[PDB]
Amino acid sequence: GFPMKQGVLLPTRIKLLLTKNVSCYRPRRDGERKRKSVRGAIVGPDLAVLALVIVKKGE
Amino acid sequence: SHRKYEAPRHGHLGFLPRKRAASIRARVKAFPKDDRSKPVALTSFLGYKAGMTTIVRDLDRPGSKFHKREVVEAVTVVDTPPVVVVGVVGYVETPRGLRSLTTVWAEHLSDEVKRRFYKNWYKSKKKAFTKYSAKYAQDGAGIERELARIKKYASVVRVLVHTQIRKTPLAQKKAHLAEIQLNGGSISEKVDWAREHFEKTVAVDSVFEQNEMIDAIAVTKGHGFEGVTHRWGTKKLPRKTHRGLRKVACIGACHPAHVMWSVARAGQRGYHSRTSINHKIYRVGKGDDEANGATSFDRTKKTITPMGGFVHYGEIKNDFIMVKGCIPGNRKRIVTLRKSLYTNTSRKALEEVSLKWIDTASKFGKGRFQTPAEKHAFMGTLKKDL
Amino acid sequence: SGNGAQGTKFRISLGLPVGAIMNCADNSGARNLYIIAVKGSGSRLNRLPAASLGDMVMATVKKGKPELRKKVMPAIVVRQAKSWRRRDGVFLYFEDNAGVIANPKGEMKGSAITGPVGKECADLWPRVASNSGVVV
Amino acid sequence: MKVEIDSFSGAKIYPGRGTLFVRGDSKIFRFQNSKSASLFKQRKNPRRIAWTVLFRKHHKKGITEEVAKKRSRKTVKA
RNA sequence: GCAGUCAAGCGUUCAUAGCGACAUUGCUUUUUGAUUCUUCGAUGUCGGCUCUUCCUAUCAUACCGAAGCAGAAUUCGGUAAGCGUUGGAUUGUUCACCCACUAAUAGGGAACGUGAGCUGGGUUUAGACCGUCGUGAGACAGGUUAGUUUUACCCUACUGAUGAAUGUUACCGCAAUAGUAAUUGAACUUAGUACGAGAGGAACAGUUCAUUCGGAUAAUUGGUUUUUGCGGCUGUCUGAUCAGGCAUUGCCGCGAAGCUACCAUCCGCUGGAUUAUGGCUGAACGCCUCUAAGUCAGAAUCCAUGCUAGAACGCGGUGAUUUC
RNA sequence: GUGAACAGCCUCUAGUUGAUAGAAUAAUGUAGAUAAGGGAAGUCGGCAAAAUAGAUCCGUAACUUCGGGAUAAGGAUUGGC
Ligand SMILES: [Mg+2]
Ligand SMILES: [Mg+2]
Ligand SMILES: [Mg+2]
Ligand SMILES: [Mg+2]
Ligand SMILES: [Mg+2]
Ligand SMILES: [Mg+2]
Ligand SMILES: [Mg+2]
Ligand SMILES: [Mg+2]
Ligand SMILES: [Mg+2]
Ligand SMILES: [Mg+2]
Ligand SMILES: [Mg+2]
Ligand SMILES: [Mg+2]
Ligand SMILES: [Mg+2]
Ligand SMILES: [Mg+2]
Ligand SMILES: [Mg+2]
Ligand SMILES: [Mg+2]
Ligand SMILES: [Mg+2]
Ligand SMILES: [Mg+2]
Ligand SMILES: [Mg+2]
Ligand SMILES: [Mg+2]
Ligand SMILES: [Mg+2]
Ligand SMILES: [Mg+2]
Ligand SMILES: [Mg+2]
Ligand SMILES: [Mg+2]
Ligand SMILES: [Mg+2]
Ligand SMILES: [Mg+2]
Ligand SMILES: [Mg+2]
Ligand SMILES: [Mg+2]
Ligand SMILES: [Mg+2]
Ligand SMILES: [Mg+2]
Ligand SMILES: [Mg+2]
Ligand SMILES: [Mg+2]
Ligand SMILES: [Mg+2]
Ligand SMILES: [Mg+2]
Ligand SMILES: [Mg+2]
Ligand SMILES: [Mg+2]
Ligand SMILES: [Mg+2]
Ligand SMILES: [Mg+2]
Ligand SMILES: [Mg+2]
Ligand SMILES: [Mg+2]
Ligand SMILES: [Mg+2]
Ligand SMILES: [Mg+2]
Ligand SMILES: [Mg+2]
Ligand SMILES: [Mg+2]
Ligand SMILES: [Mg+2]
Ligand SMILES: [Mg+2]
Ligand SMILES: [Mg+2]
Ligand SMILES: [Mg+2]
Ligand SMILES: [Mg+2]
Ligand SMILES: [Mg+2]
Ligand SMILES: [Mg+2]
Ligand SMILES: [Mg+2]
Ligand SMILES: [Mg+2]
Ligand SMILES: [Mg+2]
Ligand SMILES: [Mg+2]
Ligand SMILES: [Mg+2]
Ligand SMILES: [Mg+2]
Ligand SMILES: [Mg+2]
Ligand SMILES: [Mg+2]
Ligand SMILES: [Mg+2]
Ligand SMILES: [Mg+2]
Repeated sequence: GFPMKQGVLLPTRIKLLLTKNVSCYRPRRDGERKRKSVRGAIVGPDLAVLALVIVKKGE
Repeated sequence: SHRKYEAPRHGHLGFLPRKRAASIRARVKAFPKDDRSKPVALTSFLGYKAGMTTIVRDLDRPGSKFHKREVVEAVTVVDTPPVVVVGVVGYVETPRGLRSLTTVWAEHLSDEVKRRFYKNWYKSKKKAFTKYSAKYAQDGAGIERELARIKKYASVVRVLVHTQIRKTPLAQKKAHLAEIQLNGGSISEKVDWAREHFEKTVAVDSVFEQNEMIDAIAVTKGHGFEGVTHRWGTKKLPRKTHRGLRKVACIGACHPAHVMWSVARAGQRGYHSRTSINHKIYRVGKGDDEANGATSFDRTKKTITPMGGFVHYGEIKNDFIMVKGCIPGNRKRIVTLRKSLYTNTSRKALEEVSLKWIDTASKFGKGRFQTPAEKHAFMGTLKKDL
Repeated sequence: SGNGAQGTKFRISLGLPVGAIMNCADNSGARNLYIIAVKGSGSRLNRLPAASLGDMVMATVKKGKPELRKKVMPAIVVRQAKSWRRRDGVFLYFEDNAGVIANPKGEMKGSAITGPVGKECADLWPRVASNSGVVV
Repeated sequence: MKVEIDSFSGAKIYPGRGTLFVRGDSKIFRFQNSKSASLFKQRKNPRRIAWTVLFRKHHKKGITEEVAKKRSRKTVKA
């Protein structure tokens, strides 16, 4: 279930230190941070779900 | 006295003597059983070991910690361009053993096989098989009865085929001739299949199929004269010992007062024949097929031939066998592959394997790139180039 | 191996001959494990009984809790360093050679296991599965 | 059948190839070969080694057209 | 040292399930003794290392029969030597005795197997210390320490290697005879089933691995480096530069190709006839009986199947067969 | 010249280039070497081999006939410009 995070590269998972205003973390306290796991921004078959957005309508 | 600590002997007396073999072409000492009821076809094939490579495939061993998982296995690859039938032989039961009763050869004969019947080709007048080529002139007549003789008697029948060596990147020229048992119905039906194929051609896909258990037969690589230690797996004598340590200390006991047959000695290591059983075919590839190397999963267009070629061999342009694992004899050697002599219910055999990926990366180093495609795609462009 | 390990160990290159000494990976007081034999291993004059991942060996303690000293107990090899290979095609090696003292029933004596652990081993002993963190 | 890359050099590692190393901190390291692996054990640093991807990105070598303009924008309104 | 016979006893009862007195008859030649036939114009004894073969009075493994065999376990026996019989602490030791694994860690022969095969630790020359003895030189089957292990080119045996003569020469073949090889264990499942009051507690089929052994092979991984192949380094010498020389391969990292490793991967076949033993039919002996005639089933055995040679005085088929 | 140095290694002067050859590169050797993981399990016994090594600086035990032990041990640093 871990989410992707734009621009982390790496087809693997890693454990980043996150903050306010940043993907995959909503804080719990004024100036709190948590170090959490994240899946990369490079698609693999490890992925349960891709999330995609249309920009040109085909035929 | 008796030993002190019993421990098992070295070597295997079943492989004696350990002499150089009497020909590079190990001998099909035996042939599959015959059930004359299936269609008639060949029971072996002639080849040239090109080398080995690696394969990735899933596994189907319902039980094992690697069931339905990927594994990577080594595979050799023998160069196997369609053999050509040029003669036929019928044998007979005789209270002394089997006995060749006649051969019957085709009319025209490739200089490839004619080559074989010689030692100083270029000089000779190449008269081989010209008075024989006659006997067709007259209607047939003689050739007729000969075939006809075979049918009346002949308890078994073998084909005289020969490798089309010219299609093999070898430098050899002199092609390889050999007998091959025929295991299809009725001796009479057999010789017909024989006759009908003279001058003409037989291909591997008509002898062998994917996932089928085959046996290899070839003469082992050679290593010349050998110390007792390596030739027999003998313990090194300890360091302190005068006059050498790659020996045997007690070459024999007093009585019986002779060095015996059962005790190891220094001799010729290698260049033995071996019959090697139970190898499975992982691919029966066609030469009129670009992307042999490809797979249902891989898809990229590539022949099996690794970058910069097979080390020490050539480039594999024809049809081939690919066998799970390793094969007696070395690269560029004439190899026989043979239908097995019993049907195996091995589960480990019958497993219907399916390749996922075939290593195309050069074996002249630590290769990274399968295709020059893949290469140019990764490094970018260089000081030559566009 | 053997008794109390459910599962089956595919062969991996031995790398721990008798007399080798390996880091103790748990917290029993034991600091090192010195190997004196290897259950299962067999006979061939002058071969040394060697052990690999998830093997069980009789061992002693050279450095550690004076109560764990001067006697012999079973133990379980969990880290290698002698590059073995799995069926998946890869050759891999740990940084040390490491074990965790255990009872015959394959049970730990330790609270947990410091450091990473071979999966070949995890699958073998359920209680090493427990106390392990990072596996392979 | 994942293909991997080299923690040192950074070149693709087809299956079976190279060597894997499991460090103390439980960090992993794949090498395509003995070559990298040695340097790695030598404590050499990738960006000082000329033929390495890590090195190459840091020094901007022949990236040319990856910093070249693409075209992917549309019109919506609804 | 090993094995019998008689059967008083032991064995709750009960002679012989397992044992067995008093007597008695034997085998063995890894004990020791007795002898002194052979070796004194001589050539080391101990032990180990290594390597082969053989024996069976069989520890384990295959198939059996018996039990004071409910299961599990274990004992007694039969066919059996096909196969295996390990790793260490102290000791020069054999022996001994512990630690530990193991399926089991059986016992013996081969000039008390094996020194131009090794080692030389003990013993057993010369040096030396101590104890005991002796006036003394010296002595000790007492403790100590130090102390040169020579020759193969010959014959034969063994391993491998050529090879004249049976017209020449070439290709393809058969198979006499010889050798022959595989092994042992665990886990899952059977199944907490059979049996048992309970505690406990199996096995045949099936599957997944594993040990010891063997024969290959180098895709991969590792080792190796005179590829002196590429880069680096010291010292000096070529005026400097460029590029190189020397340092018994000067040194260092990488290093292809080969060679190579349970340090790497691959492969190791299935039929028949038997043994013991349990049986069928069945007389002898109107009954009974596996046996006398005849017959069934059966083992890590045996003969094949397979595999390795291929008789250079065993051989078949086939091609071409010379003119100055 | 390097360097503590009549050491090793290279060179000037002078002196040599003498020691049967040629082709190969099997086993077994002699002499020179490296080897994964383990680390005396080898062996009568660490036999052999390997590890150490210069210099500057920090640091230095028992015991002692106070002279020692002692480079004890244990450590850092070292080119070039
Ligand atoms: Mg014995
Ligand atoms: Mg005829
Ligand atoms: Mg060529
Ligand atoms: Mg081998
Ligand atoms: Mg030996
Ligand atoms: Mg000596
Ligand atoms: Mg290569
Ligand atoms: Mg030994
Ligand atoms: Mg202490
Ligand atoms: Mg965990
Ligand atoms: Mg390498
Ligand atoms: Mg640029
Ligand atoms: Mg009774
Ligand atoms: Mg009584
Ligand atoms: Mg006498
Ligand atoms: Mg009773
Ligand atoms: Mg009972
Ligand atoms: Mg019996
Ligand atoms: Mg020993
Ligand atoms: Mg000892
Ligand atoms: Mg004695
Ligand atoms: Mg005792
Ligand atoms: Mg005797
Ligand atoms: Mg003797
Ligand atoms: Mg002798
Ligand atoms: Mg001697
Ligand atoms: Mg002596
Ligand atoms: Mg003396
Ligand atoms: Mg004393
Ligand atoms: Mg002495
Ligand atoms: Mg001396
Ligand atoms: Mg000699
Ligand atoms: Mg001879
Ligand atoms: Mg002749
Ligand atoms: Mg259960
Ligand atoms: Mg009861
Ligand atoms: Mg290599
Ligand atoms: Mg250089
Ligand atoms: Mg310089
Ligand atoms: Mg000079
Ligand atoms: Mg000199
Ligand atoms: Mg080779
Ligand atoms: Mg293996
Ligand atoms: Mg083997
Ligand atoms: Mg067969
Ligand atoms: Mg076979
Ligand atoms: Mg038969
Ligand atoms: Mg009978
Ligand atoms: Mg009868
Ligand atoms: Mg009778
Ligand atoms: Mg004869
Ligand atoms: Mg002959
Ligand atoms: Mg004959
Ligand atoms: Mg003839
Ligand atoms: Mg001379
Ligand atoms: Mg030559
Ligand atoms: Mg010892
Ligand atoms: Mg020494
Ligand atoms: Mg070193
Ligand atoms: Mg120091
Ligand atoms: Mg400085």
